[PDB]
Amino acid sequence: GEELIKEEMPMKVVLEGTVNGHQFKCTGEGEGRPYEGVQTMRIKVIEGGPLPFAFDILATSFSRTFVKHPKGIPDYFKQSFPEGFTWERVTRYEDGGVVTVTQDTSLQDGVLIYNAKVRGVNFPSNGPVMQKKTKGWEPNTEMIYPADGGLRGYTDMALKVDGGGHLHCSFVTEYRSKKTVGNIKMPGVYAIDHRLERIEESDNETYVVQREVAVAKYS
Repeated sequence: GEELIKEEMPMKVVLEGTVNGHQFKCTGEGEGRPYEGVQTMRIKVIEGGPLPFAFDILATSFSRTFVKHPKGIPDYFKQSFPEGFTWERVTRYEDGGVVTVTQDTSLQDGVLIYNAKVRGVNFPSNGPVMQKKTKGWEPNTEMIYPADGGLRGYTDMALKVDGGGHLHCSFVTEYRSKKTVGNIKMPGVYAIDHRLERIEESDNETYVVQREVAVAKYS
């Protein structure tokens, strides 16, 4: 399982969706160090750009294989290969926005392949998201709970608002292996510290490069 995940792995992503009825399509390519928990992705908006909403609400939909796990915490994600895993997420913003995402992760000729679909509704026209007035995500901790042969993650996350302040959002993720869980050693409860940073931007966020560092730990 893990032996297919090398110290360096490339990844490719296609993401499609609608937010408040606006349709768009993105592609991404990048690479990271799965055991060190660091990854970078270069993302192009290919259809529907420039987006009429903050790219930040898509940022967390573009990579669970690249989490540093200490010796004592089994890695559900890396053990899933070669078949990979799916994740499904619901995010709720404090000002009314709701996002649903479904994601497929597979491994094809040693490349991690991501396919994502995003549906966003009820973002307020005067809020920082539809006004494109956001400045990225604050570092956060996700709580991971084993649940029916898979994992459930919970995060309270804060989106920085340009001019100051935070927009608070919660979400719940269900991570499920495509490999039988009979051949997977399961962790108990644990936490992941995430830092998601935008390192390059161009042409009203039609080109975005973002770096994530994610480290699993005991709670």
